[PDB]
Amino acid sequence: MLISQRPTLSEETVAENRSRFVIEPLEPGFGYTLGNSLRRTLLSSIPGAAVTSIRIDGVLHEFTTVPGVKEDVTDIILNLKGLVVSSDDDEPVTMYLRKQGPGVVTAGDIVPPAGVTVHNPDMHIATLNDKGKLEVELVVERGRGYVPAVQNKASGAEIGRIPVDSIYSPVLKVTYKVEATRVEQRTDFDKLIIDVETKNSISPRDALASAGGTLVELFGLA
Amino acid sequence: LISQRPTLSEETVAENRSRFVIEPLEPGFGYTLGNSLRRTLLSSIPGAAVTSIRIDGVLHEFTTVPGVKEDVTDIILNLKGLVVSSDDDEPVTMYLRKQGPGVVTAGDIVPPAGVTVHNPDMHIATLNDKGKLEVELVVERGRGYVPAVEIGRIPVDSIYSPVLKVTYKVEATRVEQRTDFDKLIIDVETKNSISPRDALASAGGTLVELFGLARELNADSEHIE
Amino acid sequence: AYDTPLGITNPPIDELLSRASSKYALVIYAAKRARQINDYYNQLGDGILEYVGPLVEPGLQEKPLSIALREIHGDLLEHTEG
Amino acid sequence: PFLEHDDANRALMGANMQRQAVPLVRSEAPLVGTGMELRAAIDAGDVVVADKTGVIEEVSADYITVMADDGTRQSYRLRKFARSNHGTCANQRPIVDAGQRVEAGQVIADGPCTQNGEMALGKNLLVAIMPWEGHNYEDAIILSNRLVEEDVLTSIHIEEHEIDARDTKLGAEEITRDIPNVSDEVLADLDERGIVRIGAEVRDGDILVGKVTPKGETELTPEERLLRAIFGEKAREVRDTSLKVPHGESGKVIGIRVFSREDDDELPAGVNELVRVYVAQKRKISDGDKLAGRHGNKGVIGKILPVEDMPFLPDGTPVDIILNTHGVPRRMNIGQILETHLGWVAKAGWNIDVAAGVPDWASKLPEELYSAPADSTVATPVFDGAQEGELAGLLGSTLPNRDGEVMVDADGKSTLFDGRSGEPFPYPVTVGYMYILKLHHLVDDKIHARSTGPYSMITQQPLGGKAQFGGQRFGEMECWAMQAYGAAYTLQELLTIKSDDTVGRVKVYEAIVKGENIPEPGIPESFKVLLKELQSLCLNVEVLSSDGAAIEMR
Amino acid sequence: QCGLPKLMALELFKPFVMKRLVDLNHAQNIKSAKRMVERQRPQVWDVLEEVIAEHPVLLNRAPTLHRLGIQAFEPQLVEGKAIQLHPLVCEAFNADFDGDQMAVHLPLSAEAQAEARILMLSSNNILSPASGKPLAMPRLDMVTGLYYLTTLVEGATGEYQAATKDAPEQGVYSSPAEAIMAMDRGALSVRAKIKVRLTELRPPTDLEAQLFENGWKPGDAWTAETTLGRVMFNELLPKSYPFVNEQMHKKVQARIINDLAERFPMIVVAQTVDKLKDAGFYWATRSGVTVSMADVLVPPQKQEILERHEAEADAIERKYQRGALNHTERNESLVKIWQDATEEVGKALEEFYPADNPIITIVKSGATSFREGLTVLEYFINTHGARKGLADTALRTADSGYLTRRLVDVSQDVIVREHDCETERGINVTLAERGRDAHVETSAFARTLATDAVDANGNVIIERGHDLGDPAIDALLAAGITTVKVRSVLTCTSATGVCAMCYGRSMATGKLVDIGEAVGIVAAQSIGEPGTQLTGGLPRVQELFEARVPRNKAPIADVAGRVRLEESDKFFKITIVPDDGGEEVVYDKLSKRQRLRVIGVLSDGDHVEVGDQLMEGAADPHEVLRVQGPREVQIHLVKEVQEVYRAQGVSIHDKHIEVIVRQMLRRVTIIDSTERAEFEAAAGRPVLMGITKASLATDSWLSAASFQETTRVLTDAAINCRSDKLNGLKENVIIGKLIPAGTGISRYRNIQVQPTEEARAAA
Ligand SMILES: [Zn+2]
Repeated sequence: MLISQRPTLSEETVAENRSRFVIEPLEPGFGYTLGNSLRRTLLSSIPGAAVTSIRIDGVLHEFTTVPGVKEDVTDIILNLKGLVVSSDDDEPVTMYLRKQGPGVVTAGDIVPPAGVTVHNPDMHIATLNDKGKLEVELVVERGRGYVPAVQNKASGAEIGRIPVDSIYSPVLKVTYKVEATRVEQRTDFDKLIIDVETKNSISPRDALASAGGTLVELFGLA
Repeated sequence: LISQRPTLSEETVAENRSRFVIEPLEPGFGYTLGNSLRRTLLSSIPGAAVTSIRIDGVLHEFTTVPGVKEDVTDIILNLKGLVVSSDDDEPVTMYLRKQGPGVVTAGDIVPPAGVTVHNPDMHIATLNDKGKLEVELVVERGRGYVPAVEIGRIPVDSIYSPVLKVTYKVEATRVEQRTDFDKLIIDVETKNSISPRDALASAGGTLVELFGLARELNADSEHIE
Repeated sequence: AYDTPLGITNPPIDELLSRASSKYALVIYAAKRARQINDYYNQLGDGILEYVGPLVEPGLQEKPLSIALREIHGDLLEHTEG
Repeated sequence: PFLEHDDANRALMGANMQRQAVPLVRSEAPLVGTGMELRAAIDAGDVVVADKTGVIEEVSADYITVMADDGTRQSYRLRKFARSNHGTCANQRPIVDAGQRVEAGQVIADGPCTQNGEMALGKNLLVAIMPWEGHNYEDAIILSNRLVEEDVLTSIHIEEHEIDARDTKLGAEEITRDIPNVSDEVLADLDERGIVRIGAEVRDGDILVGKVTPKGETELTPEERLLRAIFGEKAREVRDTSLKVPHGESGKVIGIRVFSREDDDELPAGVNELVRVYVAQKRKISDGDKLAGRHGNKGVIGKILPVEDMPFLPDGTPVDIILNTHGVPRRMNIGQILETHLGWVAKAGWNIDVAAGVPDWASKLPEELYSAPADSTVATPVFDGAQEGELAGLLGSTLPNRDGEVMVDADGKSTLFDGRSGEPFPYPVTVGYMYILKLHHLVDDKIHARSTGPYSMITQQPLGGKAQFGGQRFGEMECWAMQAYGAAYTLQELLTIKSDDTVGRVKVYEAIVKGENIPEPGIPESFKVLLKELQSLCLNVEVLSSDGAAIEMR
Repeated sequence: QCGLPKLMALELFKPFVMKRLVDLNHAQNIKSAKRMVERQRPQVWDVLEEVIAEHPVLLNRAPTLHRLGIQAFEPQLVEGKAIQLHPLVCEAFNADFDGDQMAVHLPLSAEAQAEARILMLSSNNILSPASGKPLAMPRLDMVTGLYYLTTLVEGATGEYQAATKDAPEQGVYSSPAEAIMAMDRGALSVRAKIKVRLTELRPPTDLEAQLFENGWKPGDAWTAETTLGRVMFNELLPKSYPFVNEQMHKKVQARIINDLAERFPMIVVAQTVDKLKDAGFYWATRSGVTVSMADVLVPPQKQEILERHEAEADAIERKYQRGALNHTERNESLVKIWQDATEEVGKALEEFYPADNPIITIVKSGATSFREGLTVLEYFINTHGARKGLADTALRTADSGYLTRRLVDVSQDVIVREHDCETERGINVTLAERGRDAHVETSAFARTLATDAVDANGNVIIERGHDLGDPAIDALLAAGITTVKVRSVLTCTSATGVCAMCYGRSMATGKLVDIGEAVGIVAAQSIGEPGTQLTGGLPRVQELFEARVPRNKAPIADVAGRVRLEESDKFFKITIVPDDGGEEVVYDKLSKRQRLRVIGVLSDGDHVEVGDQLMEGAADPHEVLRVQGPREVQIHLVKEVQEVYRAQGVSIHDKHIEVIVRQMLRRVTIIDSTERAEFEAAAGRPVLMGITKASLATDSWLSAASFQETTRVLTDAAINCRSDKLNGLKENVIIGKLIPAGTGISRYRNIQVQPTEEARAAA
């Protein structure tokens, strides 16, 4: 009773950052196991696209303020954590941000070097007034997952740089659901649907493709 | 991206029982692919088994079979253990009919061309005095385990997959700087139709092929080494 | 059976207690032998003494106390209580 | 919240633990609270209040100025990363903008544990009340790695170190950069005076301030003098006395305060220079730390799973913390369950969907809570708060997420998917949002280890050095347990070579490094002191041998 | 095993790793190795797991009550700064996970490591050295997990159905693996009533005998009807253990763990408890146990019905006032209403809560009303009493530690010195009374018989000097023998300490006590530890062990005969008419507030024996001494002492108390020219004295000086010019000598280790 019809993976679209994926059909009790097997891979090993360390010329460490700025340095660091960047990179490339006078500093004000791009220029970083001047460069690296601060005592960064927690995870939220139809009514089979969402750094298809390549390369038979 | 070279080791527990270990996996890939492996081995390996059988003399009789010590229920449980590889794909009807007091041990069943029994020493039943027993049994290939669904026709639970029992566990090894690296332990007991090693290759091959559907969306993404 | 012991739990205390009187005698039993083995790996025993063992095939980096336990498990040595 | 439901024991416990919380970097206000938050915060004095109605003229991280209609001009300097009495960072945040028109008594800047004027001693987390594979056992807790990645439970902690240069018996202390025996790398992060430069990262043992004091007649060892001439390093005149970071500590240097004598200043007689270094630490919520709610419930962090393998709702929304069912029957701890459900209500809003009147349970309710948007804050004063009937009603009304699916039923439960197996949990699990706190008990402060270290003067027992390395006490009761096992050697080892044996502990360390057998223990110094105390009392005691008559230690 | 933070294990083994990374050409000299560890260069970690391997460490949590409060573990380097403790040892350490801290000690010498691996190993210490019951037994989640795993649910999904007219039995499965495959699909429920065949499991003892008798199935097949859970459960137990087929409660698991602890080495028990932990936890999660409003809330009928019965108590008072009081009619009636409502609410709540309600499930398995809310005044009253429990709990811990110290102070020198003293002396045990006793487990279990157990029919069952295991108790109960004479430390004639046989089975090992065991201290701890659960409590206990005259004295029969009960308003008078018949014994002074002793009650004309107690209360131990003699005093003190703890549900084996009591009657008063041994080589009478006075009378003066009031002991010792032979273990502790117990005994520390000439040839 080997009802044989290879599984089929067809794309979909719900928004621009996220799009559904449906795979049908395959053996019962396979949906949940295969769905979470990709989810655990998406939420982890999708490469980024993240900022390592930054340097504010006016400050020497993280626990001080900038004349005229409204947010303290430690609070600007927490605002910069919301940066969703993407870079071909392959090496530490530094970005730059210079703002002056009254206004609001956002991610758009950040000048990305050749090969990198900021995917959320509308994000708020800091609010400057008349006496507010903010010059800050940001080192962007490429990795995956979450890496804690790259303390400049393990590396050779000197007193200027201030390491920052990096988060290389283009994927935002992921779920799935199964709808095995006619469980033994005539012939039994299940079909799963995945809801993948990204941070705009990459598309759901590319992420799922990156996860697929990760699992495919992983299942080794020898 | 490049990993840390996880390896695949196998320790043979018995002739048809072996445990495998993968070391080391990145936190926490142990559980990710783990449950998917047990699910693939159990319900994704092709194999032939018995679907339904009919025994002469029992059409409305439910409990007993005259001239045989084993009751109806106990007789079925024996046949369920019958391991036979049939490449015919479609339902083939084998016949087993022995007379006189004796022990019917599968080797008595004449398999049609295309099906091969692998446990000829299997005890199917014991024969009473001057008693004959003609048994007809349907055998069609399948996958996994399909439960049971004409007068005197008895559908039986079908154990399609060669894999009989599979379980997995995870631990932590590889100290270095981070001591939370995953080690995947998987325990598989196989019937003599195929070895535990081959079962893993089939399960692994079907998984990679199945996950090739997400890869084809773009083979340029980074994934891992 | 008792499956298999991991590290410290091997060998079992029950199979070791048959080799000596009480759990306490077992302690001194293996303790002094461990002192003997470690002397052997060094220069032993200074003047007028020569270290013996390991009697059993030592593990990769097995600890001398762990060796004296396996030796007692195999009856490879006898002791006399005072 | 829901004080009328918890037992006095847990309520007392809850109150005590509320004042044990630590200020978080973000400081989120409680989603389900009472009424005192606003009043308690502004009255504490740790929040900036506007004395006179008017408008803001300037808003900067340093200060805030208000141009009152009266014409007066008031300004407020903000505490920025000010160390509290127990190392807790107190940082004030401005909550107003330039053109804002503020009334008298209003809140201008948030304190350490305040948000928008009301106390914020903790964070609102997604909770699931199911036992999870033994990792949340008894009172243990499991957290999502999100709490580390998103710095939700991260709190800054500042430490103060101090050193002094005074006149001594044979010389005057001098705090200078040059250290006797050191490499140029260890002094690489020191300034020209010898104090650690601002913004420098300091590991355990690194030098903060280089102080040097006069040493008497050298009378050095010949084996050392020979190497002196060989390598041409002149045996310096005085000894080394540098201030290093305590063992197990680390962080960045915030500020340095230097009080000199040439600069007149005012120091105790003999003191020439006085400098203090302030070191700060950004503490991620780590496994082992102690969390607790407002109802007395407390427990350590037993594990922190990656967000991937975590019971998650159908949305894919992982839960933040998994709490086992601590409350055994009769023990109850009912108040906790109530705020958990209300937490989900306040997070998702509600709408009674009034049709042909309002349900009988809402009759006692005042209009205002009928409709509420998502993420709304609620206040249920202690004795006069929400009631059981009104709760279940709010449970019925729950605005779906994106796509309109529902995540929680009228029972406050949801079918969670095990993030590891991928399969759902067979039964619906209670989920919600509970306001938990981070308590002062921290792993970094409570972990101690010691191989060798300083020893007291009077009693030669291992003394907890002011840097660290304090030894553990093997009390009288532990000795009883050791005697119970019959482990005579382990007991003797603890009370001798591991403590009072002057020549024993050194020969043991020596024997360990060489790999030799551990020598036989000697006489514990405590006993020798005992005999001396007796003799001083005119008690002639003699340690008689079996055939050696009298003996003395010496 | 135990989880050890890498940083903690590093600094702890710093000298060790220093040598290893110098042996390996990583660092060239010691100084180079020190900085390599201090700066935590990543090259040391690999070296650390080697030095740590098979190197045991000791874990301890204050306060230390019993010896199990310190155990050895295998150190595993774990990420983080916390210590990972095994969930089964929590019971022993009494370790909450609400911020509790534990200490780590690194045994160094070869002897120390040997003592940790052998004596103090975690897996070797499973049974409580006080009651013999298991402590590593699963608890809390593990119980509910296994309770849910093995529970049988009628009408389950894959429930078995008998073969109908046109279909066979549908609940049968080929093997347990099939049921697993059926479970994965929506076919089989873990808690169904299916019947399956088993090949590698053991059938019940009674059922198999029918199916076999030729021999228990090693690979033989057999079918029984169970639940897949119960099948998966028995797979955890040893392959040699017969099937159980029951929904597992704490007691069942307690009953099972005990049973299998007697018949298997602890390694088998250690692994079996570990497997139960995994299953219990695993199924505890799938158990669906969660709390919510609908789980707690309120039975609305309760609040309504409570106001109903409250009206009956108010109007009854109205009827009481007029003239319908009828004296005691009210008190009884009000009680009937209050208990009728109290009993009616239990049903209104128990029947209203589902059988599988999460709160009820936790209660049934054995792992373990503000719902409406209280107004302002209601909460104030509740605080008045709640604060008394916290303050009263502060006094429970102080005195229990002050009692445990005196207990240890008097019994520490008691150790086993020889295998057998060969004395016929023994003490009788009541052993059952049904015609099984309630307290046979504390006084009869783990004893040795001084005389054979003879049945009236002439068949001898259980020979003298037997271990008296629970199977022996049943075998004894089979023949219906009421009493049994048993060896005891009260009767041991050992010149020094006690002997193994008289003491009996070690509660921890389950076998005969080892010669070196220091039982006195174990006894003190076994008694002091439960002192925290005393409410007829801690003061009563100290009254007994200190030998003080009872708070409210009670008289004992000075002779045998009849009794004349006389009633006088001033006092009760009890006259005893002896059966001699000689001079009558008068007990004139008696307070009516002391009541009478119970048999009915002691009435006029009843018979009284030589040691009977006449009135309720506590008999003067010094009184019963001169009447019944020393041996009967010790039986009395153990009787009263055990009755206190038993009142609190504390299981202490009598031998522990006996060890303490033995030390009270060890001396005699010299009326004309102290210990007993001096008299054998001038009349003296047996003396009873408290533990504090007895301890101060020890032969060691610096031992007694350390106990209480050092001045008097020092002054009296200096004048007498006493000399301490360093005989006890406290002395050796102070001076740093090897205590004369355990590995300190001469016979154990003088062992010679020489390899057999045959082994040296193999090389
Ligand atoms: Zn005896």
